Amino acid sequence: LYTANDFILISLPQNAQPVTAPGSKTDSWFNETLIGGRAFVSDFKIPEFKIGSLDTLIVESEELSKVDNQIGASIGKIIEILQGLNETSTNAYRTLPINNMPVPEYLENFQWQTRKFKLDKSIKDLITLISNESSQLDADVRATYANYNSAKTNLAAAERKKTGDLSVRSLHDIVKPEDFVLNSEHLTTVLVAVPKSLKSDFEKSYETLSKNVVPASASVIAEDAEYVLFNVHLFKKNVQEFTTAAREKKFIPREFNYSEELIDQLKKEHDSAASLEQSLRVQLVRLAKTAYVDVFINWFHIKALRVYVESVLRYGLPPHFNIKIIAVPPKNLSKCKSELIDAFGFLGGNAFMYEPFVMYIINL
Repeated sequence: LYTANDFILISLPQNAQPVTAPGSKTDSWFNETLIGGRAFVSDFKIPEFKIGSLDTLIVESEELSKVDNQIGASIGKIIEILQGLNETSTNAYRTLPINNMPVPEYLENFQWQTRKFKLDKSIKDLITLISNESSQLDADVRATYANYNSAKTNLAAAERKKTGDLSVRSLHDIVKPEDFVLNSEHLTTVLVAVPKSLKSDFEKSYETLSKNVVPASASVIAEDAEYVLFNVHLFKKNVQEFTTAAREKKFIPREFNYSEELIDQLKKEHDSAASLEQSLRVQLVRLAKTAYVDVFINWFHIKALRVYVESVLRYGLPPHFNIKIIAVPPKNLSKCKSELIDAFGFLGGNAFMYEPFVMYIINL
């Protein structure tokens, strides 16, 4: 079960009243009449931004639409990453707290960050500044995610080496130097994975699989559900014959040339891959969480700007607007929207039955 957590940002002229409820006060209508009083409606406070030029409003509206959509896409990705790491949930509660309060509490009290994004800057310059910072945070998250994924690649490769039965699995964490004839110019050791059913066949036959097998040298050094792994000591010059003969008997010789260096480096691969994945996972969780918060705050600063520009374009100046954020109950978004349109769609002109007034839907 997926439970929608949708919000509507709406702006109206200060003196606009719902056509469907003549003689109602607009503010009480929102609380008591809209969808039978079942929405949670809050004031949404927006600064009176510095319009650089009346002529650039339409271009700012277009840019704000683009940036609103871009940051929304970025936040969606960050959330996906956190979900992939079980740092947040899917069907419900798909956010993190903002400023140590739940998203809905943050949204019921939105305040423009006047010390961060100074209100003496034009709309044009605020867009640039907020858009650039948000883009950088997105690039930062993407870079660390790519690095983490690359670490996961090395970890998965190292882990894969220790999987499978004794016919395929790496033997480096199984064998000991005592299992081998080491540092001989003429003698060596072959490891053979033998299907458990053929264990006796091997024990009976190995001493004659080639010339110069050391008699009685075979021992069982490991076993699993399907296989026994034997060592066998024999002359280096006879290893090809032994290997070919063993394979013809359905035994599986396992190439293994024992050295401290080889074993050490194979151990160091797995250890180092695990430590690297661990470190990058922690780095990624921390960065994705801090980025989520800063990006979400920035997203709502962009929405504030967008709502202001649109309200100026659609309702004119001076900027006397009644602005609200609505928490819509699950399964009631389509109805809330239609009730709002019936009540206030006149603002768009009778010919326009795009929303007919300043209204944005945010899917959280």
